[PDB]
Amino acid sequence: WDIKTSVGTTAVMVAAARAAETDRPDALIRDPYAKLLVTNTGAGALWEAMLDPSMVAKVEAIDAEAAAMVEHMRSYQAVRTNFFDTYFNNAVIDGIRQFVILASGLDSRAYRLDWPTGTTVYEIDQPKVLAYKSTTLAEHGVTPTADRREVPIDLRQDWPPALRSAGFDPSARTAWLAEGLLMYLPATAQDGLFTEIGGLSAVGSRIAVETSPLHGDEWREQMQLRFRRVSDALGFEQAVDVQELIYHDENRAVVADWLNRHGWRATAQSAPDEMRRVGRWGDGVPMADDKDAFAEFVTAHRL
Repeated sequence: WDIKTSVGTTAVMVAAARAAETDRPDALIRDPYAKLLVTNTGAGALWEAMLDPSMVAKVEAIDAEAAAMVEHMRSYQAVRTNFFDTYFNNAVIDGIRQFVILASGLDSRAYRLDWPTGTTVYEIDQPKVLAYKSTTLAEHGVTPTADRREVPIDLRQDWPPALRSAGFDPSARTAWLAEGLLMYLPATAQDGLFTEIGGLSAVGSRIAVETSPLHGDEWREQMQLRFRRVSDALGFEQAVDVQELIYHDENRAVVADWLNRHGWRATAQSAPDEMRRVGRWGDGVPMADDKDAFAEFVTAHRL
């Protein structure tokens, strides 16, 4: 692969999760391109084997608790993807034609969703990662289903100027997306992010965001010990590496509250409520009754 960053590993682990849901007869979501994106890394073999539905029983024989986290991730990623897909579909139906995916990673929406002509989808993320995604797909004969414009820059760097020279039109309504991002930014970087987003946002722009959970790093500690127990058990040569939330005990604005104080109307749907509505929630997970252990999904329109 030769992408060895943390965005790299996480990108692979969540794509692995989507691929595993995808091959199922009643998939909650289907990403035809996850499996390919993972394979061509070389570094996902392990996630593939752990998350494969046909392995449920071998995994369970190892540890019933890790068994439940493996399940929880499969379900979580499916439900997350489902939610944001729905959000992107509603923007479309309500007439929105400009779309920015932040830290786009190996997200493949620009290629798999159905977009009306005249739609533009800007992808912002790291040079290498974007190159990797588009070369791979390009080569397997996969073409965007929208006018996909790469903005190759680090999210913690000066990205507004490069979004604009990619053609972004700050006066069209925009549907912004930030999945798998906030837990990993320091808190001021969060405020800076929404400030920069607000400034580029025309009346009626929407934003969807996964938020960082208060107790999110306790739960990271568990994925680690569990997932390590499982690949040790599975004979996988190479140590699991779950991205740490290093800024976890920095003082963080509550995201809806913050948007509502800055020109948006926002709502939070907590991940557990969302997983419950679609029937994918296990009371048998660890930290089940730590509401604060899980992200919220936050939606807002620009006033």
